[PDB]
Amino acid sequence: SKKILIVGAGFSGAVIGRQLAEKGHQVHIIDQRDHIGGNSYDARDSETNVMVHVYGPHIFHTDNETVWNYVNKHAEMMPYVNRVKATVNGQVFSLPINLHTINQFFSKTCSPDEARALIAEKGDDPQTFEEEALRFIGKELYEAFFKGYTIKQWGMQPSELPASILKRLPVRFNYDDNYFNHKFQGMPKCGYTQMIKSILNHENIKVDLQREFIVEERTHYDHVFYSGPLDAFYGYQYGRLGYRTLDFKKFTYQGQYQGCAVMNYCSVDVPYTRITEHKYFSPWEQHDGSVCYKEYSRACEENDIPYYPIRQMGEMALLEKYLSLAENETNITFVGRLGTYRYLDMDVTIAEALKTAEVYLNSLTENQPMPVFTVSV
Ligand SMILES: Cc1cc2nc3c(=O)[nH]c(=O)nc-3n(C[C@H](O)[C@H](O)[C@H](O)COP(=O)(O)OP(=O)(O)OC[C@H]3O[C@@H](n4cnc5c(N)ncnc54)[C@H](O)[C@@H]3O)c2cc1C
Repeated sequence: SKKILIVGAGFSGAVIGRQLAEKGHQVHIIDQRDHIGGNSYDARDSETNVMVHVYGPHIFHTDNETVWNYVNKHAEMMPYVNRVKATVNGQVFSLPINLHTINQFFSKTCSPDEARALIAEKGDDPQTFEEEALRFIGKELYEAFFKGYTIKQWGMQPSELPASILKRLPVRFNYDDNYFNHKFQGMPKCGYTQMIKSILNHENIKVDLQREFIVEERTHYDHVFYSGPLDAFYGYQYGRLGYRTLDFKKFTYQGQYQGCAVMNYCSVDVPYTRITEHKYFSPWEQHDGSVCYKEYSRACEENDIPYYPIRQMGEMALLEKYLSLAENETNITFVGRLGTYRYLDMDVTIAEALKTAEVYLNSLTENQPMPVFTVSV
């Protein structure tokens, strides 16, 4: 029976914790926040009865059946297919770019094959160096849907990012407006917080909230699983890792503010990146009042929640410093979106957390040392 400290009550910590707890280990899970869930956390607005996704829209989607089966054990999963609109050029469009977006954009009536001909004769360019340089789609579409969105979202010009990150033509030549191509797509009936609470619901798990990790503690345990920022663990001794932060400005509207869950504003002339109307993530509930967030993207200064990691040369170079400090550590595994500096989806989080616990469990049945990283960086 091993004594485990987990730093974080998000999917990583909850899922590693419950796998271990079930093989009889004594798991202690701590979180600096006053609530479990991590960034997947949702709460019901008190004035409105609206399930608010507190750290932004969280839509569940996976091609992994084992991950799907696992979340259904812990929540009632509701069919929910996310559909995004975008406002730009004084018009409202379906996202991703599809047959309707094209026909509406160019005031046309193209069939799919006619639209393929349009996009080819609208594309521009020998050997492409920039993301700006992807005239897959041409100038009007790059500018409408891609340029101002990158500037607001990444605080960068698309001529500044590499040609990668846009591997394929970003258009779908039919009227399917599902945003996500994943096989399994749903929404927990009662939210992610109730889901993760269920996950944490084992006698071998003790949860302590409003509690920050303190390094000296590490010596009271057989192993630590750490889902906190990898640079923060080292006190940012080499400097902070590049992140974008988000500000959410909350407002309550009486009625329906926008008529969909998520509306993107592609233009630089709109300072928020998108508006989320949370009641739309629970279509099986009726709400008179509505909680909405205007979302603002910005450089992660000090005291900000890290959201989206910027991952270019400068950052990876700085990461490499922490990476070789860390690969020298003896009884710790860094896991999750922050412990590893990657953007991970919820389903990919749980996947990696089931595998992490499985690796650790194996390491005991055997002879063998538990690695500091369970996935490559
Ligand atoms: C804006 C945004 C929107 C997203 N929407 C989707 C979506 O629609 N679909 C999808 O699949 N995924 C979505 N995600 C991804 C999802 O949020 C992540 O997969 C999930 O947050 C991973 O959780 P985690 O357990 O690995 O880490 P986290 O959720 O960040 O949890 C880490 C926990 O560690 C705690 N912590 C950190 N350091 C310490 C410390 N030193 N001491 C104590 N506690 C500490 C924090 O308080 C936090 O609660 C989104 C991500 C972002 C940023």
